[PDB]
Amino acid sequence: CEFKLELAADTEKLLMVNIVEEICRKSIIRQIPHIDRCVHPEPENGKRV
Amino acid sequence: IVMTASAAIKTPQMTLPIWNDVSDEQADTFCKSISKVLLSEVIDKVIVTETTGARSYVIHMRFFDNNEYSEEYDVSKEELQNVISNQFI
Amino acid sequence: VRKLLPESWGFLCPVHTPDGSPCGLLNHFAHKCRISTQQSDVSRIPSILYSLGVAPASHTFAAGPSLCCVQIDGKIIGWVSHEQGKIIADTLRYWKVEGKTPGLPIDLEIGYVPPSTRGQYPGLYLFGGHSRMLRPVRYLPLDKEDIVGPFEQVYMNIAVTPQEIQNNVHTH
Amino acid sequence: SEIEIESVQDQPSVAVGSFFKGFRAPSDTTFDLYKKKEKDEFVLHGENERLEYEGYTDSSSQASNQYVVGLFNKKSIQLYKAPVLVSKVVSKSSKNLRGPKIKSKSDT
Amino acid sequence: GLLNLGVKDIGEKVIFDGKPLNISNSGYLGNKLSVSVEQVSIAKPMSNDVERKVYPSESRQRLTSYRGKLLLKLKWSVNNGEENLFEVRDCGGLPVMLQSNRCHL
Amino acid sequence: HYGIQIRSVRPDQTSQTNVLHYLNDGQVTFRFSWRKNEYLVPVVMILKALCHTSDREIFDGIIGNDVKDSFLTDRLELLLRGFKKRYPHLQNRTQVLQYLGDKFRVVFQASPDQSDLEVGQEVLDRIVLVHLGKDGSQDKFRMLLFMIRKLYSLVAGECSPDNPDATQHQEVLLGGFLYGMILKEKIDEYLQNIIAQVRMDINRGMAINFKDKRYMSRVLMRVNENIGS
Amino acid sequence: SIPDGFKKCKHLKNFPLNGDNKQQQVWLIKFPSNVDISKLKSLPVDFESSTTMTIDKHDYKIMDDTDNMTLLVPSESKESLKIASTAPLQFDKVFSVSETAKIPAIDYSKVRVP
Amino acid sequence: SVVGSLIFCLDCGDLLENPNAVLGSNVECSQCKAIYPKSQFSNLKVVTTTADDAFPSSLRAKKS
Ligand SMILES: [Zn+2]
Repeated sequence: CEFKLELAADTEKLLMVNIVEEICRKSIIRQIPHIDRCVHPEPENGKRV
Repeated sequence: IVMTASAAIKTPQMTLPIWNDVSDEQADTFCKSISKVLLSEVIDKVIVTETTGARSYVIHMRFFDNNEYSEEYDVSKEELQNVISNQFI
Repeated sequence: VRKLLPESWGFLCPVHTPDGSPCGLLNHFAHKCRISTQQSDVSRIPSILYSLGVAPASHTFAAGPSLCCVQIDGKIIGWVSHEQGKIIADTLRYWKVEGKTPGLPIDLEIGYVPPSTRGQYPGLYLFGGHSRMLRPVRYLPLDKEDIVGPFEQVYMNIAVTPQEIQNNVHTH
Repeated sequence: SEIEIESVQDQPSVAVGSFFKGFRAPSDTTFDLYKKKEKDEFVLHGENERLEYEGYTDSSSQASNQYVVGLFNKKSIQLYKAPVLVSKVVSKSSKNLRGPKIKSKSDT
Repeated sequence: GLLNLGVKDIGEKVIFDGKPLNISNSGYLGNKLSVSVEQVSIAKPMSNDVERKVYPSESRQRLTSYRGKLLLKLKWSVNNGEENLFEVRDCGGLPVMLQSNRCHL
Repeated sequence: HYGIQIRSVRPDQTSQTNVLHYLNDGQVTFRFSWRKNEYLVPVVMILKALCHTSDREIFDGIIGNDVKDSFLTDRLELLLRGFKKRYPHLQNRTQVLQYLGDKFRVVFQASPDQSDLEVGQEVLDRIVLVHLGKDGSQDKFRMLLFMIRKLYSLVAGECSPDNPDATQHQEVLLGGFLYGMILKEKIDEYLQNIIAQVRMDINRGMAINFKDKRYMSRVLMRVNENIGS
Repeated sequence: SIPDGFKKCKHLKNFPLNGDNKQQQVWLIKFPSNVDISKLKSLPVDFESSTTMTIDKHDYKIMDDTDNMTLLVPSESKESLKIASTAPLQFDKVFSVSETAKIPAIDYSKVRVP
Repeated sequence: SVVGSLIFCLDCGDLLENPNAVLGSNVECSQCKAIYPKSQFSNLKVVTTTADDAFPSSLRAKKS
């Protein structure tokens, strides 16, 4: 990917490697409600779950 | 469960019984539509700068090859196009 | 902290500890571990150390894990690479149990640290003052009594009886 | 190969400047040296209108760890004894001391 | 030793007064004086009614303490130390453990 | 969560504590300890306080022959900009100390005749890295320079946490040395109680001068001498 | 101008320097004082760590170090120095001379007792 | 002199502040009238890198 910002002269050097990093791990490619990961377990006692 | 007034919990959990006919090989593919994929799952490196024009800032991301996030987490440009001018920006 | 830790090889009891509430808190010392009570009162620990191949203090300006900073106990005048680190790791161990040292005392704490694992910070560390903790051991070149503390027990190892000794994987 | 020490001497008459990486040497005022004689140490001063050269030698190990400098094409080196020197250049920043305290009232 | 060398580095402490001298008529408020401690040493224990030698087991025969006794030197200064009104004062006691330096064993 | 520390020790074995703390902004601050009172401070104002280093030698201590690392320059020039924000007229160690005379006059209980240059060096050399010794002008940069390259290298990941809970990092309080610590402390409370008897007379009044030597003997024994008690 | 350096410099000498841009350039090295600047007048021209010299202590170790300092030239007497520059003045290859105080060698014979 | 994204000097031996937070074309040392920059400031080119270290996945466990 590529995108270039611009910014005024007053505001100083910032955490340019951390201005991205903490955004990525909160940014989401598809939201799905209150749910995280699905596990396929072992079958047991006449039932696949 | 007994005392702590159980609420939003450390390990949320529920059991989903699947049908008699749905396969081993189709169920897990739709388990990857369920799995909450983050946005950071597709990046090799994030090289960022602080240049000057009047201060200039170009972010030059690097991703993976296509056939992994398309493979491992069953998602592609169908929302990676519209996460990158819509959510991350 | 209440569990025994395997960095405690030979300083306190693996076996003496009460049963119940002071479990893992109070547990006495080992057999022949000792405590230093006064410094290596020489001030020639560094006076031969620049001679032996270390650059001076304020003439080069290098720092970081790329170099191994020679910490005298308190003072520093030394940083080296590892290629002079493993030399001065145990060149001392040749001088320390050798009687041609009018400045290097028998009681002195030299622990090496290499830059492996990106773990501990790279240096060449010297100690020995008040409250320094001891244990004696047999250094195998020129087999002689020699003391170490627990800071040696990271990056220089001990054999437990001379049958498990084997090629260049023990030194004591 | 091998090469030989040609010339040893008695007095070393050189020093270094251990300022920092990249002091590009304006040479707008060439300054002097103030000797010693302990053994084999030196010290220096040097004037500008707003700037003074302040440099002495490390008493911890100066003559006890003595550099020399060599010179070759001939291709045979000669020794030349080299006292190293630490330096921290100063400038005009005096006169703060007139009124350090709260001397106006100062009954607090 | 240590605590001899402990209170060695002390400088020039002060305490001041309200008695004047004669711009800086109220600047130099009075006697610039000092106080310092140069020497302190427990030596040994004793007991009397000259001095005699006490036994350490004797001191817990008596259901008491192993009372040492402690001295303390005071070095005086005033006006960059022009008259050093010196004094030496004890501080009571200080107990010592058995087989020490400054016991009888 | 970051921090590297020193339990620096006086040569009479009564210590203090000099931690760092990693301000997530991009500065970095100290911490002291006192009576029951923590005294944090920014770092450059008692970095550039020892001897005359206002040049590249501030920067050149951080690694000189490896400038090429890019965690360095974007992170050291936000702490150095975290100080030029405060007072830009501050350039030599005469002037850099002078801030201590606003705060450190009555917190280490100084004299009112002392200017700040006598006390600011004094309030420095009581509290931070004493084991490098008094007159540590060259020898308090080069510790603290190296002491801060660790903390940047402890957030950038090329280091690892230590284990204070083990014999890796254990010492002994000998018990007799501790008993020899209190007789540095309670000696300097007996000395801090004859200077709490003179001014309780002279500000009560009718306290004649010491020059007649019995003014000492009327003040040196009215205080209770109970170090042993 | 505070201290007591007891002297002010007048006695000066010359540096051999051609200024030809094969090329006489400077050569500084590092070594201690307890050395052979009085008793061994020769030392090799070697590569990275490629010697062990012979005195009564019987070890000197030329090292290299490339991966500085302004250089001063007291040409005539009253100047007491200058700063050397062709147009700072760089340099090729510095030495740091240690002493290989070795270890007693491989022995697993007596120390490995059955 | 210049390191990283910032300019030092020769007379004063040290830096100056953000050249655009104060007057461009008009800068000197912060404490002495030693105006070494002649308004030819720098080419401000810094390039940093997040090293992909706290980006957990199931597809960075394969590269390890
Ligand atoms: Zn300037």
